[PDB]
Amino acid sequence: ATLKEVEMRLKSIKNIEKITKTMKIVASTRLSKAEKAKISAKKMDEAEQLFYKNAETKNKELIVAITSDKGLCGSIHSQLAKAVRRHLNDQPNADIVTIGDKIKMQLLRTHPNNIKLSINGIGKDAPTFQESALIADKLLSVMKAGTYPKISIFYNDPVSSLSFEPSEKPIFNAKTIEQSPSFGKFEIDTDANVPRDLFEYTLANQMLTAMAQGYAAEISARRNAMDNASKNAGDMINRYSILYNRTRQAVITNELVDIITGASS
Amino acid sequence: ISYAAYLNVAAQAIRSTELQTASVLNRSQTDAFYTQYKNASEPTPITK
Amino acid sequence: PTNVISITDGQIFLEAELFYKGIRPAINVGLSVSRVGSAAQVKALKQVAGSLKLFLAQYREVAAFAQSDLDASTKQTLVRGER
Amino acid sequence: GEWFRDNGKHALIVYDDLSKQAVAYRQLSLLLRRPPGREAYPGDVFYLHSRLLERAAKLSEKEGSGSLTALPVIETQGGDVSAYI
Amino acid sequence: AEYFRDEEGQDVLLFIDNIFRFTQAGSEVSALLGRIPSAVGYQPTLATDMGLLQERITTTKKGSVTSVQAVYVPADDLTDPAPATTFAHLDATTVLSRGISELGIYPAVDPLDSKSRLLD
Repeated sequence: ATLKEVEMRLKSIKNIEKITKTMKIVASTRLSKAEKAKISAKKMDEAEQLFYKNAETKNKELIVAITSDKGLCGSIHSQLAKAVRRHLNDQPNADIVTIGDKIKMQLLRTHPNNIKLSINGIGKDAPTFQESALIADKLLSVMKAGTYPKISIFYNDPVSSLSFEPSEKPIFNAKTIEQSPSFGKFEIDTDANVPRDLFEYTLANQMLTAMAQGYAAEISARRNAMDNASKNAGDMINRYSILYNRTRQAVITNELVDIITGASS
Repeated sequence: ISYAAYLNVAAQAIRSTELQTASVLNRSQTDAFYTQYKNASEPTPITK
Repeated sequence: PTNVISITDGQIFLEAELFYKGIRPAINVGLSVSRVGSAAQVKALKQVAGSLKLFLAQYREVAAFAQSDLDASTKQTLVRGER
Repeated sequence: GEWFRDNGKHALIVYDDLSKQAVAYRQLSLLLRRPPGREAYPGDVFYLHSRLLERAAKLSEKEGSGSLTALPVIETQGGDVSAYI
Repeated sequence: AEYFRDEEGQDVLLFIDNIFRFTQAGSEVSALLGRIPSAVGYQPTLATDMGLLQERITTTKKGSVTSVQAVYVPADDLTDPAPATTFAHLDATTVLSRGISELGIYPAVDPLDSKSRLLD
């Protein structure tokens, strides 16, 4: 009727609220572990960066990007897609390697020449060295990473506890390491190819950090998003509650009139 | 075998003694599929 | 309510949400119309008040979708609207 | 329609809208002052629609295989599939 | 209108605003007249009465009269039997809805609830 169709729809809205509540709590739980990982990762990164800074290493072109497989984690997926698009204008010929289904789908739409290597299955777990290493190893073999005159990784830096801003950084090429402004009394090995080895080592060490920063931003976004969902759902509960209440009153009155009409005759 | 792959195998070996926590074991587990693409076209996805 | 609305010339709807949230008089400007002309209010208060009804139904629009990425155009309007 | 049916010439009758018959019967009944039924429609409104609709049916080969086919075309009252008519 | 349409034989126009008021007015007199009212309280002569008027307004072979009739939907529920019975007799309708009015678009014509035989 009005009453039953209203009533079932309100029940649906209620169930939606319950799910959005549940997810929001679970997301918070997941987030605490995520943050813990990211802290450790970031600490490690600073040590590697210490060399690059002090060395003042100063760098087609590769673009690498990070998002999870998982969707509905707010606008992480599409803000990063937008910043990939921005730097895809800049260099038309760059080969984009997409680590994550979500960035794969969005990027594939904007230019379908980009995708050369892509991953799938990374997003559902915390960053782990094992993952980074394997991706790195494949990055060298499959894409022949050393060829590019620029490597750049794009990720979502989890800027503040309620924000994420898409960010990029350049992984220095092996050529870059060689010719580095201060490659002063850095190095002593002329035998071991410290540039060609350090390149490989920082390919992964940098990538792991990027993945870690990303994972934290992703889970943080999902928490934020599911929180806003709960609020939006609440508003819908209240609005349909008023509709329900009115509809209920109306049915009682309308039915009552029919009985009256009969008695009156 | 990349430099970081070289280190990777060594790390995997190091998680072998048996007194080690679950999180260590979890860090050795992985699950991924490198899906190659070209042009559009997609050469088949295969586990790392 | 509707039967009365139909008879009267214009409505000056007051909104519970605004009333509660400390705007007194709580004159919602979304649902207040005056079907009776703007040749009601004196010319001074027509000139100065020019387009302010429109502007505050632009503040209404701006803050409707404010709850994503606010550009300076929206922000300027929002700042004006809020004041 | 029955002239077709009896004669053994297959035919089809569209009764559009059957809903307007119900409105019509409502007026008729209610100013005869027969007791008003549920939702004000006549008390034997079901009987009105039933007697009309049941008069189209495929006949046997005994009776020359006639067949009036019927299509009532009821208007929904705005979505309510549980309204009396 | 008929005098112009028929006898004077020129194209006419007719505006009736608000022809719900015709329906409504009948419902007011109805109770007093002595007829047990039909559902939602409207006159039990609702269908015929709407009919007699709204079929007098028609483009005869004598002349063509484009007519525009405005229906005040009571309570704003179009499913109510009195606005509902109006819908049948109109060649084009452009239902204007309170929701679209709230969104600010004036004219407030609902864009998904208009139809005309000419739309074809």
